[PDB]
Amino acid sequence: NPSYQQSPRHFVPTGMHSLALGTNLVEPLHALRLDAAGTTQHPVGCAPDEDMTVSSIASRYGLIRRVQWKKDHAKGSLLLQLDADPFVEQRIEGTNPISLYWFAPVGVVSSMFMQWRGSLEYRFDIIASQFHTGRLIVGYVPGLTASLQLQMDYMKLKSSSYVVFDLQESNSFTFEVPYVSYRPWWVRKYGGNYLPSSTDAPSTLFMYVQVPLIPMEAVSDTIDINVYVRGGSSFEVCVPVQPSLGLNWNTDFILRNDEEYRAKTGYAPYYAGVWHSFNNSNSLVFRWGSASDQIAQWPTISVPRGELAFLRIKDGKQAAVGTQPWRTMVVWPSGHGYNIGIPTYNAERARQLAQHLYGGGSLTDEKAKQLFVPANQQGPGKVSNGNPVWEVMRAPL
Amino acid sequence: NPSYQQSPRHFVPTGMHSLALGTNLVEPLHALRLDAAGTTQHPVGCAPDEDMTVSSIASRYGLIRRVQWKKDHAKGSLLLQLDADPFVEQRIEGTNPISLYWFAPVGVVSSMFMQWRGSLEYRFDIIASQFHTGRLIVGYVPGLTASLQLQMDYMKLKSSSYVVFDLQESNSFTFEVPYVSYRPWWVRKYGGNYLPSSTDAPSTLFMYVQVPLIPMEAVSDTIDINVYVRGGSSFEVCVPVQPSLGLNWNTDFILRNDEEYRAKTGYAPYYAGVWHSFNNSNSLVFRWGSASDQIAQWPTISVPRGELAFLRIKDGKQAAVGTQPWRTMVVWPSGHGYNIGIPTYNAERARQLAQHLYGGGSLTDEKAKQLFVPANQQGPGKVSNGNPVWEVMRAPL
Amino acid sequence: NPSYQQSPRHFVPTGMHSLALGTNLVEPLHALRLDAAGTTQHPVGCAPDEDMTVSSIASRYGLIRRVQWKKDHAKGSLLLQLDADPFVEQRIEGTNPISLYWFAPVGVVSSMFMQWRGSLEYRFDIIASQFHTGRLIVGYVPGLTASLQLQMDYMKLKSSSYVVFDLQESNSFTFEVPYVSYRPWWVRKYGGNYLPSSTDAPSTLFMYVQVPLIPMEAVSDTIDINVYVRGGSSFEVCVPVQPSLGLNWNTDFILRNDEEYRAKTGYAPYYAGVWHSFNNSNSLVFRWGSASDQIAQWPTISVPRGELAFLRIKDGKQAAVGTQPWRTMVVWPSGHGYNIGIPTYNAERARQLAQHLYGGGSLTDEKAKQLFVPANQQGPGKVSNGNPVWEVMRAPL
Amino acid sequence: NPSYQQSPRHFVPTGMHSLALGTNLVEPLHALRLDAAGTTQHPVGCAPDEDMTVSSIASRYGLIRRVQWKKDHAKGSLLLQLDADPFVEQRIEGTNPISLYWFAPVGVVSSMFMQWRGSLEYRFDIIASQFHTGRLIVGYVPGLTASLQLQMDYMKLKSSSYVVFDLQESNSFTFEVPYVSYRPWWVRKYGGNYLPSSTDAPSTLFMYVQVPLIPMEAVSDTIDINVYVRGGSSFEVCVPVQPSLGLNWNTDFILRNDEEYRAKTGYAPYYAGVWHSFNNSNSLVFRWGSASDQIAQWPTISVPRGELAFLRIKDGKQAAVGTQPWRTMVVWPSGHGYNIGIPTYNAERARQLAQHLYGGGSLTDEKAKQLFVPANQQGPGKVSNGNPVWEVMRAPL
Repeated sequence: NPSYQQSPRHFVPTGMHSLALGTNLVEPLHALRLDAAGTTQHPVGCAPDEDMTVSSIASRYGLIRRVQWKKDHAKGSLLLQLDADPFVEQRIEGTNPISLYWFAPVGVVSSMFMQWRGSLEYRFDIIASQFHTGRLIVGYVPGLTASLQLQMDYMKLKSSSYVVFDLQESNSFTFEVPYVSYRPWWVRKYGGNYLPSSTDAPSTLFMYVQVPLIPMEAVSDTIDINVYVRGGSSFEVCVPVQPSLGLNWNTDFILRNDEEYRAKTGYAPYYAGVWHSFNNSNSLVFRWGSASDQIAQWPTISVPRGELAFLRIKDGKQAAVGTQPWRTMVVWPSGHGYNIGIPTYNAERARQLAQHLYGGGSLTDEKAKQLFVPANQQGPGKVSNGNPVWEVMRAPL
Repeated sequence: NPSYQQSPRHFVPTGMHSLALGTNLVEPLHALRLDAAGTTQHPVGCAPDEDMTVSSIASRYGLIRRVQWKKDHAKGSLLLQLDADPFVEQRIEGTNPISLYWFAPVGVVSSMFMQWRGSLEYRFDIIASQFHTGRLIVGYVPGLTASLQLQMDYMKLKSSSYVVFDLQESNSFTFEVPYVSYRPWWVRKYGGNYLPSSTDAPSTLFMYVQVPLIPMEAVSDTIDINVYVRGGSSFEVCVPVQPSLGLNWNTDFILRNDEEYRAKTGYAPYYAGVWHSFNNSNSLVFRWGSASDQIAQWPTISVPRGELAFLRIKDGKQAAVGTQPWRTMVVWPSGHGYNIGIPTYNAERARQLAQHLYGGGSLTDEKAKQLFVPANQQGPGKVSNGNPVWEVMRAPL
Repeated sequence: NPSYQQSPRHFVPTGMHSLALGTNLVEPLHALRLDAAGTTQHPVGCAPDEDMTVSSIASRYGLIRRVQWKKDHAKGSLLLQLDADPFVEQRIEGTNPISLYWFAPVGVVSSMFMQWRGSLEYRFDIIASQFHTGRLIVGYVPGLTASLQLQMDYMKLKSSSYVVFDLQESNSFTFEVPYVSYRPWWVRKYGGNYLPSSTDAPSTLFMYVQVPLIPMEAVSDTIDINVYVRGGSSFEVCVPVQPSLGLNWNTDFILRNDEEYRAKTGYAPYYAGVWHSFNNSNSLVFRWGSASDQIAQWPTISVPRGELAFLRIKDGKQAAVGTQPWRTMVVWPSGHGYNIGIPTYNAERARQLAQHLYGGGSLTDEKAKQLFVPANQQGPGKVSNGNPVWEVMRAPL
Repeated sequence: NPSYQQSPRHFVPTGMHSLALGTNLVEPLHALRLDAAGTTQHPVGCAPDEDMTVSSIASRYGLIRRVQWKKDHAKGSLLLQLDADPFVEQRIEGTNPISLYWFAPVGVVSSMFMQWRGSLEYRFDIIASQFHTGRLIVGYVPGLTASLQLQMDYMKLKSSSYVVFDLQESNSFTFEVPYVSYRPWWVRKYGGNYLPSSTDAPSTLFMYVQVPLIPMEAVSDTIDINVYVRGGSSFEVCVPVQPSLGLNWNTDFILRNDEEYRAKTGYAPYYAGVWHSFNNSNSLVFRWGSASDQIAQWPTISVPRGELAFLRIKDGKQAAVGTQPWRTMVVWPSGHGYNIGIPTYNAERARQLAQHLYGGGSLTDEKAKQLFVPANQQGPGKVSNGNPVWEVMRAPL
């Protein structure tokens, strides 16, 4: 029967569709259901509750801070200076190297997006009797750079969009955080996984004490200020990219490869002690012996400009011991021809030291020497469990 | 210009269409004509004569038998007992191994089909003067098995659908063959190329002499009865399969591989002679010598149950010679510890012997010993041309 | 978004479309133009002149013959007997082996087609004064075989469709050539490139002198008859196949492989001379010496039945020399136990000899011995330039 | 469920679409956007300014020449004879080998196209007081070949389409350049990257001084004539091909391979000096020594006919030194059996010499010897930095 001899169709081979996209297009595949019209229905009992919207999430109010307000708080005093951006953290204590963090529903997103451009808000739940009275400030001042984040009083805050709250028989209030930028949308503050590919927050709000609290003798003077954060009337979200937040399921990291940071061969074990050449024996530094100038020599850490470095041990059950396990430390040259391991209280105090040494500083400055651990913390002076693994943390500065 | 980004089509690779089919579907290919609308037309002179129908063919009347009817034919006598099915043969004489056969247009088809289910008919052209008178019978008796094909008189035929024909001044007549089966359609009688995959005919018609002929002295007593066969009013045809008939162009067969049947090494040449141990020297058997018990020993033929075997030589110009070239023979064990070559008159007499030995018989039965070639046919007793090639024929039983 | 799970389409891979065809079908490809609607237009200045029709070409009148008509021409005489078919040649003089040929526009086509079936016509431009009078005949006699092309008078031509032309003050006339065949269309006379795949012309026309010319003393007695040929009112053309005509651009042929025809090793150089054993020294034959029976022995040419063979040298600047370069020759056995090189005047006289020797003839016939070159043409008897290359020509007979 | 058994579709495999084209056709691909309807919109702020037309560009007036007109300019004098074609250059000074060039917006296109066919125009901005008066000519004379570009007065220009401009209190004027060709469109003058594939300009305009300037004592006598060029009312553009202009970003060229032109092994270092056999010591030529006939022998440059060759050094900080770094030179045979390095002032004077030596000239002609560098330019005669790399330039002639 008849020959279709007219020229056949043309066609250009691809291999697979489609790791993107999925907004509006029909995706053909091989369904393992028995039917070609097999789409699951949702019965009256199997009710579709949500409402799976980026907005739906960025509207729940998640806790993020808790400030203790006291009568002792001066007329001129601040309570929190937390960042006005969705990527506002809350560190949770312990214990493994990488520290876990609390994040509002407006934190988990846009952890998935690049830009946001939104308006936000903070609910300040002030647990208070009717016999507690005070006044709090709160001001979104755009253009808060690094150094300029200090040099900040409650008076210059009154220069930008700010609010004062009177509390007698009305506990909480909600401040909507304005969005002042030169840029339409706002890129990630935390960019994962990439160090220099992360731009700071557009601004921050503070909560000063406009008027100190006056508590009558039958109600306590200290009071908790719980703080919640959610996307405001128009927190927008722009473009899906690599998430900046991880699981909570398996908080492990197989240390490649095997570039585990640990003391130079021969400097083990090592306890926290003192040294006449390190702040005149007034602060703790790792020593591999009790004799003359036996200070633990540590490998040099090659860090690219615009970053900082410190150390957190893998197992706390192998760290050197004083009054507490020195799980955190900072590494910097000692001038006597090597690098020394300087134990810190916690990761924050190790970071802050890296913010000052990599910020083009010295060791004999008062700003750094107030982050060094005092020598009365040396404790029983237990040595480590050999030369346990430390991992090198990284952060922009 | 705009991007068609919606998911591309799916598709499942095959390599070729289509060794079947061709009833109603458009077949795309690469035509070597100059035009994409190139279909040959058939002018008024280039008239399309046929009418290419399976029916068109099974309506022409082809000859198939010739019976000589004589006054000497008794009141109780048969003329032909040919098979009532489209696969009705007519052997043509000579000469090569595989014998050629004549087949009506209703024979060549359904040689291509598996089943037929049709009604057929036979034109009995009786060449006769007006001074010849007689009466013939013809009856389609369904259910004619092997043994029951004999034990058949003209009287029990009158029990099934039968017809009697009076002839004075009316020569020929046409009998339409009924179709009585349990099966709707009827599978091939000859299945090629496959031995046990062939089922016998549903029934057969006979042509007895109801009344012997009475010829006046000026017209001869013997008369020819030509017989033709064609598909009747409703010879149907069911399903195309492997043809059971071959060419006529090149009637050769390259003998594989090279399993040519021939006498055991050392029994050559061999002439037809007699043997005191083979029907008491009353019949011909191949001998490789004239001395004591020099009987040609032949290889054993492994035949599967439901089949029979005999032999036809390749070249008649190499066969043993008596009164005629013994081109046909049958092989069976001799009891004296080997198999003997028993020459037959023709292929039919070799088959009929295989119908009796493979039909669970013996050699000392009268039914077989009337198929053995008499010893006065030994002739000048020419030896063969060495040990020429025989080929082993096969047929169901 | 929704799953197109219904079975994908089927499809049968080919690799390329389409070396044919191109009458009416859309051909998809990759056009290198910047646009997907890029089809060149033809402006008013860039006018499309032709009219590219097979008919358009087979309507121009191209010259093909020139006959000199003279008063001396008898009452019974012929002027040209050229072939009545589109493949009518006109050899042009010189010089390389393969001779060039002139062909009318109705010659170049159907050199591309297999069959033609057409009616043709010849314009006989007779350059004549008004003081020249004569009468010419012209007759298309179908069925002109080889031998029957002679045995042809102007009288038996008057038996077929023929025409007589009176000329006083009317020079030229046009005769339309009828088409009488048993076959609808007419296959190629010249089939390239294939020797036995070429069937002769259906017939031919002649131009006899019905009445000799009578020229008064002040106008010359010889007169030119120019002859033109073009497709007539209905020269049809049937089916495109391999062209039977070549270029004119590069008239070379790299001689494979390297089967160049040349004398047997040791018979070089060789001049044209005479031999007592070759027409009793009355004709030229190639000799490799001046002494007893030094005749050039040439390789045997294996020619299939229905063909003929002769020789044309590659370079005329290497041929043997007499009165002219013997560039053409024929090869045939000499009876004295070898084959001899017999130089001819030209290629036509070499072909005509092959038409007589391969036409089952001998060497001692008068028909062949009038094609042999006379011995007074031996000239200064220059030897060849060694054993230069000859190539073996082929033609059907 | 039912079988689609009808013959599947045919189809012819390609691999990729489509390096061309993109006028009007839908291009399917794999878009990395999240949506299948993702086409970027252009907001009211993100306004689409241009208007991206080949015309839009060839309408801006870019500077190309600056002529200083002076009272001293005679009644018969020319000011510029620049080429009337879009590929009109303006060399910018320095410094690397390949010299950079200034090009109008009507220069950058059609640097991308093959042909143009357009009408053009020149704005002659004449910075002048009202106390300056003069008259300028300007004439597009088609058919200006090489030699005929000189032998050109302001009088024969008045023979072709020409214009005279009166200036008192009206500074500038605009002359629209006519387009007179035999060819509809006009192919590239500069064809990149291919030497002989570039045809010269169709014609040129000149700007003679019809009437010398008459400046009163309180306004200066010399005056700047800035010249701009843009596509006129109908500068057309024909067909996109390889650009004849490069980047400006990275003006480097990795010298293949490594066929860097430099003096023959042993002729290093080499300073510019004089030679009694080179214009009788009146001009500079490279010498590898101060003694008898120590002239730098240079490799022969194989240049195809229709081209010329000279040399520009890679680093000027390695060239031989006189009054200036001899960064440019020409190479030609010296007759004393080798080729000599003849330093020139600049690249133009090296080209012009190649225009005269490759223009079938000699060395002892006055036309060439006025391009040779005088011997008072030999300077302190610093030698080179070894045998630094020169690269061989090429241009048609």
